[PDB]
Amino acid sequence: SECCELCVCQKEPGTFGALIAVNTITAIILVAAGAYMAWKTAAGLGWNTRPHGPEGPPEENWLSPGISILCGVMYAFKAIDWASYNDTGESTAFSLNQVWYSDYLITCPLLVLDFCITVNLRYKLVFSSSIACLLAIAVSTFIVDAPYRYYMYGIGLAGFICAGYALWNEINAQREKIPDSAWWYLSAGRLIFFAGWPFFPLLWTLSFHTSGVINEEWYFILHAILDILCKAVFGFFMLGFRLELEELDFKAIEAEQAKLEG
Amino acid sequence: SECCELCVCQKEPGTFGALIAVNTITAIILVAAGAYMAWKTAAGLGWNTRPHGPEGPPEENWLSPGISILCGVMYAFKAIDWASYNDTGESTAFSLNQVWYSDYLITCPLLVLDFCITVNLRYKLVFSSSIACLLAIAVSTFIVDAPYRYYMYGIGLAGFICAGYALWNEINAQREKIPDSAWWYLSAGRLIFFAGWPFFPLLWTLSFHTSGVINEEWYFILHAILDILCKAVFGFFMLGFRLELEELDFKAIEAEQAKLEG
Amino acid sequence: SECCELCVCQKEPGTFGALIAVNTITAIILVAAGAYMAWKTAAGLGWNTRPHGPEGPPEENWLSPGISILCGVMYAFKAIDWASYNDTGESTAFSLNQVWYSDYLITCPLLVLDFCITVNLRYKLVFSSSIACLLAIAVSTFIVDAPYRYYMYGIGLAGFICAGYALWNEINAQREKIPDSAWWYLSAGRLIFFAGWPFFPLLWTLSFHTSGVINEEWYFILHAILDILCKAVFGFFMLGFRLELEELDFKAIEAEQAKLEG
Ligand SMILES: *C/C=C(C)/C=C/C=C(C)/C=C/C1=C(C)CCCC1(C)C
Ligand SMILES: *C/C=C(C)/C=C/C=C(C)/C=C/C1=C(C)CCCC1(C)C
Ligand SMILES: *C/C=C(C)/C=C/C=C(C)/C=C/C1=C(C)CCCC1(C)C
Ligand SMILES: [K+]
Ligand SMILES: [K+]
Ligand SMILES: [K+]
Ligand SMILES: [K+]
Ligand SMILES: [K+]
Ligand SMILES: [K+]
Ligand SMILES: [K+]
Ligand SMILES: [K+]
Ligand SMILES: [K+]
Ligand SMILES: [K+]
Ligand SMILES: [K+]
Ligand SMILES: [K+]
Ligand SMILES: [K+]
Ligand SMILES: [K+]
Ligand SMILES: [K+]
Repeated sequence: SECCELCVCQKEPGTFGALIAVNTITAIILVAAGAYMAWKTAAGLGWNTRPHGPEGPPEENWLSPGISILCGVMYAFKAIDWASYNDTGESTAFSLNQVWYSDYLITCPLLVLDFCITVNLRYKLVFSSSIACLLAIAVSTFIVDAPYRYYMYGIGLAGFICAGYALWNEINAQREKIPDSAWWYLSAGRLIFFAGWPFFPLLWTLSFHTSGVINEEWYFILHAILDILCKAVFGFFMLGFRLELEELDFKAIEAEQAKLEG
Repeated sequence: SECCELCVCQKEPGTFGALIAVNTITAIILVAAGAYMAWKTAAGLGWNTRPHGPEGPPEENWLSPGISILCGVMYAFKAIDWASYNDTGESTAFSLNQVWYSDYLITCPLLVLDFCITVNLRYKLVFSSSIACLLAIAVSTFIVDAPYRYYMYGIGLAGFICAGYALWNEINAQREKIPDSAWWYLSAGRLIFFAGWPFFPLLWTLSFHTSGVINEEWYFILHAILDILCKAVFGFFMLGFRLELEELDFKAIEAEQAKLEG
Repeated sequence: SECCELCVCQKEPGTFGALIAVNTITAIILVAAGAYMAWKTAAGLGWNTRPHGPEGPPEENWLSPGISILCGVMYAFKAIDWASYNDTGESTAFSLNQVWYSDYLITCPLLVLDFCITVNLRYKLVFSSSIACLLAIAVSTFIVDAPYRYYMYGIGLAGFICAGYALWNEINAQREKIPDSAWWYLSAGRLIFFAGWPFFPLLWTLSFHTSGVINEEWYFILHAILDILCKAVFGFFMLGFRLELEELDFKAIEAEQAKLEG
């Protein structure tokens, strides 16, 4: 039928509790992580919350909490949607669970931008737009029928590997500048970027529409954990990196000022 | 049926004259207001149209006329759409009247940005993106079915109140800088922002889909007046503010130059 | 029926080879042109590929290759879509051939921006957003029914003529600055802009939905050539302009440095 054997549209009303629970929990996690990040950025500069200043926190210091909070709002909307599936058995009109990877568009162009701004990686906009385009091909690979979904997957994967290589090069060409104390958080966010991301593309090969190992319910459940790790946990490592840099900057400024007085 | 009792889809062909008229009138108003604003910005700097310069009017001086003109084009498209409802009785393919608050997305992210640029309010992009996201929840609250539209409304209203509080704080933390002559126009645009906006959210509670006091025809008619007051009249007050600032700046420059010669 | 007499939906499975071929060829052309442009921008500054520097190529030097490559990816997706029409006889779920001029949105706001950045034309964002809005009216004129498609066409054409006039003025008010060596490429990209663009609007008058001279198959075939000329060939002239400017800049810097040493 319209709903494939392994879809959430074949599940009966009353059997969606797991999905609502997972999505509410992830909404809370993402929103609260983003709220901690927001508090940390507002409260102060470095690890010891040094008073910001007249201009306040930079506007890019809000990109990171921003994504986490927005993804949490998205997940709350998804859980509201899943609750309609539990009752009415037929979703909402505004369902963020209908189009797969449609929310990942926004989130990704915002995260790659974050990384590229914080680490001062070059071609910030280039990278961010490339990822938006590769995550538009991702949506397509879920909607487009069999033979052509694999052709589209090929294009998307080629570009993903190309952009990944270029990104790797950029981070490794900024390693010299990045202090060793701040590199821990960077390498952790990179690890999240090079392992965690390829996971999204490989889970495709075992998905409900491709193979059929993971049914749509469980695919959705797994993409929630992956979002906690991207979005939320990526931002906590990037928040850490930022704070380390800002504490080291405070230290450097204070030392420069000591030498200025002396 | 698909069309609720109090909808424009239940109205017979030939009974849409009022809607076409209102929407054409508002199109004219918004476009002409934006054109006056455009002329004023191009012609000169302050109230006495002081010759601009080599670079010309700043690109942000076009955000304000821009929105008004675009909303007027939107309303012209809406009136064309309403004319098809008057004749064919079944709308156009490209109807800006189908999805409610879908046009408000663009207009709002552009207006909050305007305010934040002109008054130099901090977190410009943050505020603008927050409003875009809260006006995406607004569209949802019109499409999503009963129980879940109120859950979504709750999220939207929470964020609206949060962003409103934050905005209020920002404007009041910039009051010291803003000259008293320019504050008149600011307080008027703020009044339009804190009263006029909450009106949009309260009319929801009495709308065709929520309660049923205001049928979709009249809801549409009221949202046209509200757009004249937001968009058009908001920009005339903001244009006024800008011009006041620019005239005071011209005065300050001329005084500084007199002291430079002396 | 839903498909008009002169549409690609009336063509039988197996008769789409021409469309696939044209769209694959254009995909290759656009991608390869954009890749040459990308190589040229990365490799060096001017015509003689002068080593760039620490910061590398400006982020706007990627807007031009970018569009060409993205339009090539779009056309590859279109050819994949056309192959489904050749086999299944009913398109893909993600068809870039469904909505007419929907891809032109992105491409156009990116190209006008390019021109305005490279030639330092004023009102860059204004122009780019105007074109995005006029190319949203373009999509409408393909979907909206008879009487109202001509009303929308009128609005779109009025704005197109207005924006065209304003653009002409801007380029002619920057002619004095632009060196004569670089003007060749500029006038060629302008020629592509003032002739080539009006072609898009005039082909509308003879299209499958308006008149019926050009059926949708051949309209699609012609819009592919027009994209090679816009996108691809526009960027090769703009790449040329950029390179000329950069070689002249290198020359000027080297002369200034000779005088600095002397
Ligand atoms: C926070 C959101 C994330 C990390 C989403 C990432 C999405 C991708 C890395 C998409 C990957 C792809 C697919 C699974 C579909 C098409 C092929 C790829 C590789 C672009
Ligand atoms: C110029 C356009 C304007 C002023 C539109 C504003 C729209 C809102 C303030 C939306 C308000 C909300 C709803 C009516 C729906 C969801 C809840 C709110 C408060 C976000
Ligand atoms: C690279 C993409 C290009 C050059 C697309 C350009 C599209 C236009 C110039 C659209 C023109 C118009 C229509 C054919 C429909 C509505 C009326 C116009 C003039 C805006
Ligand atoms: K901070
Ligand atoms: K950042
Ligand atoms: K998300
Ligand atoms: K989804
Ligand atoms: K994050
Ligand atoms: K002005
Ligand atoms: K402004
Ligand atoms: K509007
Ligand atoms: K509407
Ligand atoms: K306005
Ligand atoms: K270059
Ligand atoms: K450029
Ligand atoms: K294209
Ligand atoms: K098309
Ligand atoms: K190009």
